Amino acid sequence: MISLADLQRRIETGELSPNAAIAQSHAAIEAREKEVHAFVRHDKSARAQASGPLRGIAVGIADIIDTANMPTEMGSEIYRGWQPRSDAPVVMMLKRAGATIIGKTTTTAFASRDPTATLNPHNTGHSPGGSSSGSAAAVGAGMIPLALGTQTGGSVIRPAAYCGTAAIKPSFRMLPTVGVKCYSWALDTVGLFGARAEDLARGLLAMTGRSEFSGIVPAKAPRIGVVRQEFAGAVEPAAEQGLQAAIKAAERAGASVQAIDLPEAVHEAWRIHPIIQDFEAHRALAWEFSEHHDEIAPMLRASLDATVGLTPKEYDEARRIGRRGRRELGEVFEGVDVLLTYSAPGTAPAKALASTGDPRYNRLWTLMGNPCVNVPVLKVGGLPIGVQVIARFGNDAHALATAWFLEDALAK
Amino acid sequence: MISLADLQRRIETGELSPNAAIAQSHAAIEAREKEVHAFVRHDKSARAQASGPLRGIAVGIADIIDTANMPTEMGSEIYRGWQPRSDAPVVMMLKRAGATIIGKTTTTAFASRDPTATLNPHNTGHSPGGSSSGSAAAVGAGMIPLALGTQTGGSVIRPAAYCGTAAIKPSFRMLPTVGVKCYSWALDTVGLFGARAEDLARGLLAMTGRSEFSGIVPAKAPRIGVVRQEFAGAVEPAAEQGLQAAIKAAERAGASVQAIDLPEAVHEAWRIHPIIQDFEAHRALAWEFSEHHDEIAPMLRASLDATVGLTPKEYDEARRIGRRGRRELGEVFEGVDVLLTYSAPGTAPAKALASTGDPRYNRLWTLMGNPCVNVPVLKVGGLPIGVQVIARFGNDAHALATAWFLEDALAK
Repeated sequence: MISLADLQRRIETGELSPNAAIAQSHAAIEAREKEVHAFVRHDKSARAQASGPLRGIAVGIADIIDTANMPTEMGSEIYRGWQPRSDAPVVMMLKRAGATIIGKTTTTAFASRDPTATLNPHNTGHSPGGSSSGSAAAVGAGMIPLALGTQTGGSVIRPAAYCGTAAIKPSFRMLPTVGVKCYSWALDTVGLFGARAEDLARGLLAMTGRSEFSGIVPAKAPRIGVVRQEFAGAVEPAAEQGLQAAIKAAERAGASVQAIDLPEAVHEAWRIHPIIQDFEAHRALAWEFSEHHDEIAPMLRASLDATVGLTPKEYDEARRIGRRGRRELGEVFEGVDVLLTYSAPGTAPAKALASTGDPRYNRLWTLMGNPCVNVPVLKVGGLPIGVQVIARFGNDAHALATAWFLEDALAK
Repeated sequence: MISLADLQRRIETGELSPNAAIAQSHAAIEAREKEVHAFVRHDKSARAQASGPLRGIAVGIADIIDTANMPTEMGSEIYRGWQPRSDAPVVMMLKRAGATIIGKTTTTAFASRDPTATLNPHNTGHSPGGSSSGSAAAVGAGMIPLALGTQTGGSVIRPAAYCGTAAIKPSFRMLPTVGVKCYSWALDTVGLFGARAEDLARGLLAMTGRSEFSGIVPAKAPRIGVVRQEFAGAVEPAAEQGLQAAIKAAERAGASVQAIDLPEAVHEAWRIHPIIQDFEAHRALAWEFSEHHDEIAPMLRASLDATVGLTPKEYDEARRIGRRGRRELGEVFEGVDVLLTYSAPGTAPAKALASTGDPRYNRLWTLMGNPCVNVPVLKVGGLPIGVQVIARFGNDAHALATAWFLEDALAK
């Protein structure tokens, strides 16, 4: 994969020119796009900017995020050929930093369950995950150094784990969702894909300009709390194998690891994730549901058809439970620096299954808002397996530092 | 002015038909548009829908709110002829309930301070206020029974007070802001204009389907707390005349009224509103600021230029102060049912002043998120003056009930 931090350092000392770096990505995309299909639109004439921390850095954008110079089709036939007037704030954050928007990456229709045609870089017979399938696949295949994705029902952490890339879903709202096609305003969050934790750090620093992302270095003797999210049921063998491998590597690196239970209130928040999601989606996608019902991707269409009756009453109740979860979850971070858990149920599903994978081990954290980071651990049958680092809300930097720590630990 | 509730009743019983109701607004609009200039575009072909509680109800929409059959120009030349593909969720809430979208009403550029050409129905030589100038004036001119507006730096309460109409800014996030051009995601809220509180109630019931808005009736002996927002400086005499008139009417009507001082924290929250507004506006309008800078209306453009230096640190600090303010404000409501305060600095400013009026007495509440309702009180020199009823967050229904009680109280 291409390292953003690496390119940065070389472009900074003058070893690599921005134009050469951008030409690099175009070639890397050309070399695998025909077999992976991660791009809805590759702008072959996209060029490097002459200044800024991200000059020479190519970035792929999940297609529910507005771009002014390229179409934003939402991964749906309903928005075929649709062209937004402006670039979404998140795209402008990259551009203002000198980045090059190299193209739009595939996304599941409206960021839901319906599979795209993108294939897993490690085995074209498997799913790259969702909802931001293209961004994960593109980074995993070494096409681009960075990519923006989104999440609602799940997290960028799952497709990242499937494709073996690093990724982070920042604290809720840190990255604006303006210009990001709404599925659920309570959940919708923007995330980043990269080669390693360090690349995510540099990427967020340039985008937000927040000092918390400046000077990040691997953590030391982290206090890790292992949670297996029992409420979501047992994971597949491959996933557990990856968790055990990560714990062992971390311990051998000086980290204190302990198994922890998640408070009952937190278990409840996980349960009502669907209520919040679907109730809000009915309002957010009202025009689509009313005017273009049969044009909505099958799986998403069905989920909506089945939740038309959700009441404002049970919705308010769900949010109430959600908040109680956030409070008590915070309490869990009074005795630990970061949590360590599964990134997915296991290895990426075969495409034949027509599934982007179950988001059950990702949904809670997206609802709570905590920053999560995927750390590739091992591979089973050639398919990547990862684990995710989760820190207290607003502690994004610490999440990245511990993830960086885990990476070095796994490298031994 | 036209009463939504009135229209509902008459149409329900059969006294009036939906087609006739709509025809009347088309006529009303045609009768004074050349005098008021409230509509960006009037869809003369709009007809009544067949079923629904709002069948026969013509509704005007502030032009930063997406509509799929009419342009959405954001009150800016940058978006001239811009045509969204979808209707915003709030527009869908209306359509689904059977309403008729009769047109788009003028809005200050990006819902900021730049004056539109719209004039005050009570006095063409005066401003109708902002940011939703057209919605307020159109309702004030008796063109339509309902209109949607937005608020960021102020509140629909101010233009409503300027034009002598009722209005409510529901609890933050009750009405989705998807498809509503973002100015500040922490403040952006949708509101309603109508003849009286009852009209707003029925309007919200139909839009949200929330039972709290069903069967609302005037409150009895409400516990009112009077706040004069001294942190906002001196108010104009006409404004105090109205507040006093309201207080006297309320007392005569059986309400218990006491003067109270808001906590320092609340004064602080009011102070940092601009910080949250402007820091976010730079992210929310990045594309416009970077690519079409000189095209941004003068006043907004100036407010942005002077704030390019706002840092994420002071922004975070500003939001800290905001939260404290909300926490301590809620405590105030343990003594009274609602708060009563000024809706504006005084009577509507002359158009010659090139100002939509100072939002200083509105901004605090929009940031806190509490539901606010405007209650017309009297007129000085022919210009309307109102007061606003504010309730605990989530207590929209009681704010309306209390506003209704006040209306009857003033009616003597």
